[PDB]
Amino acid sequence: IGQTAVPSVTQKKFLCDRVMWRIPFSSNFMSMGALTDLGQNMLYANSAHA
Amino acid sequence: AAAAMTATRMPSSGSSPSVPSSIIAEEKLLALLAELEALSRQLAALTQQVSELREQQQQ
Repeated sequence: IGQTAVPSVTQKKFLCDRVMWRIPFSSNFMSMGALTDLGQNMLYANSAHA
Repeated sequence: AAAAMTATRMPSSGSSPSVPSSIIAEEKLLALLAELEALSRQLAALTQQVSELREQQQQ
């Protein structure tokens, strides 16, 4: 700061402590119901995926 | 590759008011144009009475 301020790099970061990350298995990432739409999507049902 | 990578890394704007003082105004203006005529009238009246010396000395 001031008239003699030194040339400077700007650094950016975040914290998100008590959380646990989530990725809903739903076609549009919304909680439309507990049994999701993709969980009913009977392509990826009976003919089982790795 | 690692260690530091956890965080992240013109011409003319043409101002005008600068570092001078404040300013004020008032509306009681302008007798002054009369004296320019006062001065040049009375100046003639000087010469007019210099002439009145000469025009009496010449008699």
